Amino acid sequence: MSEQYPVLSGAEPFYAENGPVGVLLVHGFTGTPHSMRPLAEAYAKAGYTVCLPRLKGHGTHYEDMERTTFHDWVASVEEGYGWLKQRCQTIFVTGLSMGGTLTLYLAEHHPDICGIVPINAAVDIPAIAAGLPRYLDSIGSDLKNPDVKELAYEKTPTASLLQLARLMAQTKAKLDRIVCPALIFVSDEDHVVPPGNADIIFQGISSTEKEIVRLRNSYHVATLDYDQPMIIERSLEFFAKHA
Repeated sequence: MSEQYPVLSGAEPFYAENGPVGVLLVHGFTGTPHSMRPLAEAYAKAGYTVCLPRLKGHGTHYEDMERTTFHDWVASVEEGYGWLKQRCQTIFVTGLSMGGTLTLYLAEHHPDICGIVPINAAVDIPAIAAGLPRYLDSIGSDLKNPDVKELAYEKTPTASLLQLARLMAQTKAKLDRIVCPALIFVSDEDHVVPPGNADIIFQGISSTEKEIVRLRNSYHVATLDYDQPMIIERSLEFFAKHA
């Protein structure tokens, strides 16, 4: 039931108690809080209360991850949402890749969320269905800047890919439940999540305030990539406008 490996250095969750407006930040599949930490730190510095959880089975070992289901990942984010709810009158959610999937999922089940900022969020990855081994060699970090050292698992359990697929299917099916304002980031040259996902989301949600922001200087892991500053800056403008 519980993780058998210790939390990796750099993968620790981040909390900051500040003002009555809160931001939940969700990292991606096989990733860790590291991928979201510069965003989380920038938002805390700006006065927002911040919750950046570590998804169960993540930031330890891929053998731990293999033992989890998507319900465990949903639970980590529901717990972080709960933490903010006990402290904040206004709550926004943002996330990278599956973190974006989970941002959408949370907004589909909680109408009180005041806005979402999905970043290369994933609701359909046809490569999963197309593609044996218990663990796949993880693909290198899809980052335009080669100097960044993303903290992510070096192997991906195939059983976990199935979990990701089911989560995405449920999330995609319920997109029309979302009505809160949406700021949707997409890397034109995302080599992991097809960029058309941004439009599945834009068209699928029922929100009246929505836009897509195309990032032209980043690959998949945009939160750590050259476009990081713009992600942070526009996200802060978004939070202020809707708080």
